[PDB]
Amino acid sequence: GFELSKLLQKEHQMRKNVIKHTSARHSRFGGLLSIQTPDKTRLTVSGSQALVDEKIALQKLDDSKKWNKRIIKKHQSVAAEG
Amino acid sequence: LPSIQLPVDYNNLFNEITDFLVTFKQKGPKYMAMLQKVANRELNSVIIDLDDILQYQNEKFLQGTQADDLVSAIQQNANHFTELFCRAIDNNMPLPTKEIDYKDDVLDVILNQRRLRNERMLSD
Amino acid sequence: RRPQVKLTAEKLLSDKGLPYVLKNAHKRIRISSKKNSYDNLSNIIQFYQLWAHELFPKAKFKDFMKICQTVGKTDPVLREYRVSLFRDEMGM
DNA sequence: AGCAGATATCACTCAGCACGA
DNA sequence: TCGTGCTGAGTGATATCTGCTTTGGGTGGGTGGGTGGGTTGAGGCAAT
Repeated sequence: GFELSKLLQKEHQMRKNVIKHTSARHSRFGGLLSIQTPDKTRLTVSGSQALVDEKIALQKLDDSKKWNKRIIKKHQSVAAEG
Repeated sequence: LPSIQLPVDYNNLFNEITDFLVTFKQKGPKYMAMLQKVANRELNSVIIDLDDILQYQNEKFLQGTQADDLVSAIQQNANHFTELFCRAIDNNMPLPTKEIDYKDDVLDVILNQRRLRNERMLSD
Repeated sequence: RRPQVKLTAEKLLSDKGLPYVLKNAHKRIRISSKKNSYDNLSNIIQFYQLWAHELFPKAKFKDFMKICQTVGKTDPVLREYRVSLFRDEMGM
């Protein structure tokens, strides 16, 4: 029981840290942000957290990107060597 | 898409429409005053009176500079003439006489920033 | 049959690139003793991420880093550039 | 016309070797 | 143990072609259902 309570508290802290990334209003509220680069060009982001925070805005900008660089992993089946 | 030779020249009709809008009188021109009112956000609807077009055609014929029958062309095919009249009005919209809050409108800001971005791209 | 976009040495050496970093990177970046370490790290990453985004939008940040690594290892012109930089600074 | 499944032809990564340093 | 190609076939990936089916209405049916819509008019039946 003591370990279960400690783990529940750990999960509670993790959820609390996660909460800052969630919007109080529903998804379809529809807030649009415009962020100004050092040069006079504006980028568009969506979400309340984007308007209220900047680090969240850049994280979303990053996250929204589609292109992924290939990662090749050298996997050896243990059953192959017996 | 085989072609046909119809007896209508839209360029001459557009010139007719522009001349009617600019010069027609019935003070200054009635439609010029209407466009001035529209520019100042005082009017949101412009109505073209076919009677005015007929009177203008009669006056032009009397003066000897006979012009195309615009009333019949409008009546026979009105969908195209709506766009033609809109283009003619746009090409001769007077500058506003009453200052307005341009920055309030979203479209004004968006188009201004598009112009800025285009200028930056061209400078590149 | 479509040419892919790559972070070529050409790109890196353009006006928007390494010369851009040298021209204006000390002004924007600032490591503060009165600020938290995480804040300073985030500020540095912020500057370099915006520069990267400007330069090469296709990739993410980390991906960008990796690409940079490979380019720098491979390209001989980039190497020259770097050496040039270093030399010119050592002469001051 | 639009959409979902599929074929096939397009590159890119780690792989490794010869020279010389 | 760095740099610069030359080789290389493997492991992708993304730019690129091959076949439904649909609206709704009986010019797909009642071995797809009637709680996915249509549907007002006539007809037969039981409780009244």
